[PDB]
Amino acid sequence: NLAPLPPHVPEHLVFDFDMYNPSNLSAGVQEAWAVLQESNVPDLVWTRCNGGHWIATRGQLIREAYEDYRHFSSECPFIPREAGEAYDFIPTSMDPPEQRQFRALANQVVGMPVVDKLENRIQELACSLIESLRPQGQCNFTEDYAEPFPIRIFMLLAGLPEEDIPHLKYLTDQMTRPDGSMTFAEAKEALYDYLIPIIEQRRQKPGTDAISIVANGQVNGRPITSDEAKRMCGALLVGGLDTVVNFLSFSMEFLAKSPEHRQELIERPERIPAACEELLRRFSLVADGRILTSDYEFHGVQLKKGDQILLPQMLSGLDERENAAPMHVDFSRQKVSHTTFGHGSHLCLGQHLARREIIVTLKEWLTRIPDFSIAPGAQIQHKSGIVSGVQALPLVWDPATTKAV
Ligand code: HEC
Repeated sequence: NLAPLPPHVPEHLVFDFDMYNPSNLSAGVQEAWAVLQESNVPDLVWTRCNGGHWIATRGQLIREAYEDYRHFSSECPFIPREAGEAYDFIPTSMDPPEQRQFRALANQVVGMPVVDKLENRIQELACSLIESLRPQGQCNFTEDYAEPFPIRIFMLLAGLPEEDIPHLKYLTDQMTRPDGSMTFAEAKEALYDYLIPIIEQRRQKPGTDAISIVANGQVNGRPITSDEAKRMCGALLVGGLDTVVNFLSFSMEFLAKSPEHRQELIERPERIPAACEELLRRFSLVADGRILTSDYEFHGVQLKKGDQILLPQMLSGLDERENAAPMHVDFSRQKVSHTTFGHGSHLCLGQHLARREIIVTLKEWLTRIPDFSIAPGAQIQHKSGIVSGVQALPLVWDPATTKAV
C-alpha cells in the first residue's frame, strides 16, 4: 500500500522494503533484511511501504544518526507514523537532555545491581525449567521456555502477578508485531489502563519492585507524576515481555542445526560470554527510528523536516564492512562488531539482564540437554517487525542423553 513518492525523494534512491513483511521472509528474518545490504542497494534508500520512510542500510550511518539526536530525534521513533506519534514511552521517545533524569531512573529498576540481586532467582528458574522439560524428549521452544523464563523474571522484578502475562504479552506484541487487530495507540492505552491502577496503588503503598520505585522516584529534582511513570512503565513491559524472549528462539534455533557450536560450548564453558556476544550480532533483532527535526542533508541525500528514518539496530552487525562473512556464526570472532543493544544516548538499559539471561540459558540448557534437534520435517517460521520474532520452534531429543543437575 505503497505511499506515492514525496516530490523531494529521487526515484533512484527508492527501495520498497516492507519491515512488517519483507519479501524474503522464508530465507529467515536476519536473511530478509540483509537484502538491504546487497550491492544493488544505495547506502540509504526510501521505501514507500508503511507510509514511506528512509532506511539506512550500513553500520556507519545507523551509528552516525544514532549519534546525532539534534538532527534525528526519538520524538516519533516508530514505524508507521501513527505508531511513532503515538509512541510516548519514557526515556525512549525523549532526546537528550530530557531523557537523562528518566533514563537514570529506568536504570534503577533494571540496571546492573538489580541483576546481581536477582541472580539466584534467574539461576533457579532456568534450571527448574529445563529439568521439567528434559525428560520429555520434546517442547515447542517458544512457549515452553523462551516465553516463561524472561517473562517470569520480569513479573518477578515488576512485582506484577503471573495470571497477567497472557494479556500483557498479547498487548505488547500489538506494539511490535501488530496483528492488525488493533492500532498501536490502541495497544498502548489498553496497556496504560492496566498500569494506571497499579501505579496509583503503589504511590500510596510504595514497595521494592520496579513499579513502586518508578512510581515513587523523582526527577529532575521533584515527584514523578502518575502520567510519567505510566509512560515510564510501558517501555519496561516490552523489553521484559518481548525482545529477550524472541532472541532466545533465535538462538536455540541456531543451537539446534549446528552440532559443533553446541559442541564447542560444552567444552568451552568459558567461551559462553563470546558465544552470547556473537549470537547478539548474528541474531540481532530490533528496529526502530528517528524523525528529522529540520531539513538536513545526510551523506549527499536531502532529508527534510519531519521525515522518518528506520536505523535498524539489527543491520549494523550484519554489514560485511563492520564484519567479514556476516551470516556465518563464529565463536572467537576477534571483534564482534554491533548495535544489537542500540547505539547512542538510548543504549539498551535492559542489556545486562538480557545477557545474563542468554548466558545462563545456554549454560544450563547445554549442561542438561546437550544434543537436541529440530523436530523433524518442520520448517521454522519468523515474523518481522520492530522486534523480529520466531513463530514456532518444535524441539526433539533422546532423554537417554540428558543430565539431571
Ligand atoms: C528490563 C528492561 C529490558 C530488557 C530485558 C531488554 N531491554 Fe532493550 N531497553 C530497555 C529500556 C528501559 C530502554 C530505554 C533506555 C533509554 O531510554 O536510555 C531500552 C532500549 C533498547 C534499545 C534502543 C533502540 C532505540 O530506540 O534507540 C534497543 C535496540 C534495545 N533496547 C534492544 C534490546 C534487546 C536486543 C534486548 C534483547 C536481548 C532488550 N533490549 C532487552 C529495556 C530492556
